[PDB]
Amino acid sequence: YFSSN
Amino acid sequence: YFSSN
Amino acid sequence: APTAREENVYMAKLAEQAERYEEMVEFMEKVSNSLGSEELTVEERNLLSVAYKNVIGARRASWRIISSIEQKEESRGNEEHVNSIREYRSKIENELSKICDGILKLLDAKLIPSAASGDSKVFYLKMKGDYHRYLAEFKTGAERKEAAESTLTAYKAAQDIATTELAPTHPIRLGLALNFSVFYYEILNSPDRACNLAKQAFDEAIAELDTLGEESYKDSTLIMQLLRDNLTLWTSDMQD
Amino acid sequence: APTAREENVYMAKLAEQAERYEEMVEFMEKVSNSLGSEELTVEERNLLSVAYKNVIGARRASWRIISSIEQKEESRGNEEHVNSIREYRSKIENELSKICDGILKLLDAKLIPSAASGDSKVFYLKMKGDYHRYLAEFKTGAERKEAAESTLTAYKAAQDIATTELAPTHPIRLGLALNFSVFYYEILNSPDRACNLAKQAFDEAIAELDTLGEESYKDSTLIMQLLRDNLTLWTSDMQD
Repeated sequence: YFSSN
Repeated sequence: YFSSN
Repeated sequence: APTAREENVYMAKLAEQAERYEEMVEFMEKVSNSLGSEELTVEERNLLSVAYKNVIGARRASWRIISSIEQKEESRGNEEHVNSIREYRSKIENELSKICDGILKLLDAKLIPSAASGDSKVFYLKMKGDYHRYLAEFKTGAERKEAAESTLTAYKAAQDIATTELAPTHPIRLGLALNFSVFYYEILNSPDRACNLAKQAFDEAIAELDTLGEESYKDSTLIMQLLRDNLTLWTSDMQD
Repeated sequence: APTAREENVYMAKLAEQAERYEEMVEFMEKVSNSLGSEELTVEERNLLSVAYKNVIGARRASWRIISSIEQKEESRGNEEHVNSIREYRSKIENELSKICDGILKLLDAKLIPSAASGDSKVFYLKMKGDYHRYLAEFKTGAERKEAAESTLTAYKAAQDIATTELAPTHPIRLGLALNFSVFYYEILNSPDRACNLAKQAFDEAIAELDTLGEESYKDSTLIMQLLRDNLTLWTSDMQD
């Protein structure tokens, strides 16, 4: 689960 | 607001 | 095939992991309304109380935030915001009153008439004290008196059993003292009997630890820190 | 006397402070459905997106937790728990599908036909990309393809406008690149075009900062850290 804006 | 169990 | 009771308990633990405590409450209530003469296991009884403490706890936190804001906008004489804030608060209070009445009906209808040991009698009476005390925290006038009166009857019934049936070091008894003292301090505005009660629970626990040890040390030492915390900041305020 | 629009906006900010984002969503939707030819202010437009990101965000976190649990109980061949877990998951997914369809109808019906500047066109198209991509994250089969297809159309429409109308350093454009690349990596399982996109957004931003500076530096440098974070751990996985 990666970083998202 | 104090500590309560 | 597992029973409905087993699968409700399993769902409740799934609800706790997903942090969906409303449904955790619903599953644990199905378990409670399926009881006959027997009582909840320590595990199910703690799952019910964790469910409700987290449902009510989110509204309490919301109430506290909206109260502080309203006290500020009152301080500026900004009435239009004040009236909006109070419709919002009144809505949060309507949820608090519903959550409390859910567990309080369960406790009198199923849980307390099933309690068969000291452990669970104290546990349920103290939880009855707790939720009448959450009502007291926001009610005014006549409503506040009735809450506070209910709270005090429940905690004193709990404590008559706790002091005669459980050890001073028992976390449910220490937790009771912790909350009972908080009720004196914050609801009855009586710092004298808050400290006498808190400090007496602490001192009987210390005395038992010093002479007999205790089992389930993990939980009790932390409640004991809580007692000592409230004490040292209550007594700094009486001096300061 | 203040208008309903003013009081809905004020309630939404009360809802955000009390952390009751469902009602924050409802208040901000009343503001959006009260629009004529004009569009939302930057503030109201960010209140709407914060409301929805927190409603959906709690279900996503719940889904992730219940998915990992189910993948473990599958690993033991424990089918009865697996079937309970999946009824729970299916319920969380029914909420995800409803939350997404709420904002996605609003975006096509009111928000995108009102957008009048590059800033808001990109903002709403990227938010349309975002919520089709949250559907993709849990759908399977035919349903997954349709989501992924919708996601890609929206992000590419957003980016055709972003690259021609906004500066490389604009946080809405950097945020778009950030999410578009995530969509390639996690939905399309294409690490090649994730890195090409992420690293190109980063490099055009660095180039503008080095020559022209930028205004609203606060927000952009952090999204830029996000881009660089995803890059360095994507590229360690291709090597490792």
